[PDB]
Amino acid sequence: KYKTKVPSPVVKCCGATQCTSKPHPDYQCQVFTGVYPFMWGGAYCFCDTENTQMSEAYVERSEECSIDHAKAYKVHTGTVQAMVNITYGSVSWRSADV
Amino acid sequence: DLDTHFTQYKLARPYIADCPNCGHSRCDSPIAIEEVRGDAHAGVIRIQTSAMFGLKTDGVDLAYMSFMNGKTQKSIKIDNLHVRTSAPCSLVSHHGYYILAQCPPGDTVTVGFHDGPNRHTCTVAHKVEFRPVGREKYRHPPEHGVELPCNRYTHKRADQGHYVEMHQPGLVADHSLLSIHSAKVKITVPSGAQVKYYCKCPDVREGITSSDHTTTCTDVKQCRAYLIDNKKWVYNSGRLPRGEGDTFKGKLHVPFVPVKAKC
Amino acid sequence: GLKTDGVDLAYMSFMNGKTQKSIKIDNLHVRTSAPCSLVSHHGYYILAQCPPGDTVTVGFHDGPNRHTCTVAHKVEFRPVGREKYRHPPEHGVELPCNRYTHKRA
Amino acid sequence: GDTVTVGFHDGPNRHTCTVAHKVEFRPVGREKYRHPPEHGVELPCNRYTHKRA
Amino acid sequence: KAGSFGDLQSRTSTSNDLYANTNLKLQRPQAGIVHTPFTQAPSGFERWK
Ligand SMILES: *[C@@H]1O[C@H](CO)[C@@H](O[C@@H]2O[C@H](CO)[C@@H](O[C@@H]3O[C@H](CO)[C@@H](O)[C@H](O)[C@H]3NC(C)=O)[C@H](O)[C@H]2NC(C)=O)[C@H](O)[C@H]1NC(C)=O
Repeated sequence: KYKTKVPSPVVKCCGATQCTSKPHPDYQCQVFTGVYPFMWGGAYCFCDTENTQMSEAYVERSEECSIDHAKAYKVHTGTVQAMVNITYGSVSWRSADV
Repeated sequence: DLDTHFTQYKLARPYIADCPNCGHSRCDSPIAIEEVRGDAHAGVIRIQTSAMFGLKTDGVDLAYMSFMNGKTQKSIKIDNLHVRTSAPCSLVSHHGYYILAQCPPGDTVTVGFHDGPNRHTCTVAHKVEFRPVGREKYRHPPEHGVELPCNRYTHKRADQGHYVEMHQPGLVADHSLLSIHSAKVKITVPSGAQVKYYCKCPDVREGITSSDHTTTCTDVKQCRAYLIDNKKWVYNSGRLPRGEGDTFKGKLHVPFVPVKAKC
Repeated sequence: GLKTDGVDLAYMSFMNGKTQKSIKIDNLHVRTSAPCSLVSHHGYYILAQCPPGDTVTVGFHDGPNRHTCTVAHKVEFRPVGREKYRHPPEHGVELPCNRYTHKRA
Repeated sequence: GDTVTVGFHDGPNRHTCTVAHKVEFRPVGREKYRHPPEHGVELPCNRYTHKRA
Repeated sequence: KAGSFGDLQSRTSTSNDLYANTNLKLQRPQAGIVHTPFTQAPSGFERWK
């Protein structure tokens, strides 16, 4: 399963911030305007439409991806094995992998 | 050895972000919940608050409690933490920004401590379930039964299996700064921190200063009350404004790795 | 709400005896299946953000005693929309829900 | 509740205890409520006492 | 396909490169508040379990 480990968006206060297509996996990024971002003091950017917000998010392997993960395969035929015991004759023992 | 992850402790601060249904509605809680992970099996969720509890500001006792009040921390005791969901959860352990807690299933996740004067909680939506590993679809772990390879998070901190980027904070608003110089709007500074300032009118245009005044504008509501205070990095929350300058350093581990416990 | 006389919505007057007790609200608890979140009080009346619950279960703490009160009531929270959530998210579209105010005026 | 979860507070510590147990409350009657109301008919339920004697 | 099995497709665990068709679509944050609407299919590894 993914983790949308969002990089923290840019907020330019008066005017645009063009985004670029960074090479992160599934790097989704879209500029946005028309904000007034309440951050701990009410808003902080003094404009009202030129307030720009650039959101960016890419996909990343979960921490569970290392450990809890499905796993595909192209499977061919290979070669079968066995730990054949023979308690032979009077030998009475061999437990060998063949 | 609680003294092996000063990577985070010394260098990260208790971040504050915008909680979505903060009791009433969208506040800005320091314990703003991001990255809920009801993805394990053991009744457990790993959570990130934007608050960095653990040691204090300086050096002692994981079981203390540092969130942001004001521009400032408040590194004090953890006394009355409450994670909860459909029912009250059980804490497992905290380290850094991050807490592990044994929860039941719940449509949401609902977190909160008690500073002492105020409840001051934070709550969030997240689909939670706990299937145990096995062909039995319980709702809860029993006392007995077979052990078999579940997925689960650790109790511990001595952990490096992954690390998340934790570079600087961007600025933050603080209009407590923008006082009045008896006719002009008056900015101040925390400790000599870097206050990024101008108003809609034409006056000082950058702001890298001690306490300035404002020649031109008068109204507090048309000025740049900013705090470039990047002496301590943060978690790179989606509810963070970018520090526009640079990708500063601050690669920082995760404690609660998902491990192959046999539940 | 205010006291017996004139001050501070955030104080707490119930009846003890024949008499009031107009003191602080310190440890209100509305709750349901989970603990609710207070929204605002005015008069006899409180608004609180709750999850769904078969019942409703209310109570403050005077300080010497729990002194709560509980009741049956079928509760749900469908959000307005063709999505049948169990809880409001942080994001999504805004659209015309029905809801109570924060205010008193 | 799917479980049962018990605990006091000594004062220095939470010090709780929790357990699995399938719980339900059907009231006696052809109504399958989830909870007892304030009103309605009385009829012979099964229930535990308040008392010690 | 996003939502379907293998929305995330990494060669191995170490492999920094991958294929993430998750249909991740950001939306604008609401009413002048800092946050990041990420609208996304929960994984085809979430289902498939
Ligand atoms: C070889 O073929 C045999 C086919 O029966 C099997 O070998 C068996 O191994 C067991 C363990 O080594 C033996 O059990 C022990 O037997 C002795 C003598 O009777 C007892 O004192 C021991 O208590 C007993 N062990 C236990 C744990 O009970 C079997 O005796 C032995 N079989 C025979 C016929 O002697 C295996 O199928 C195969 N060996 C392999 C695959 O290693």
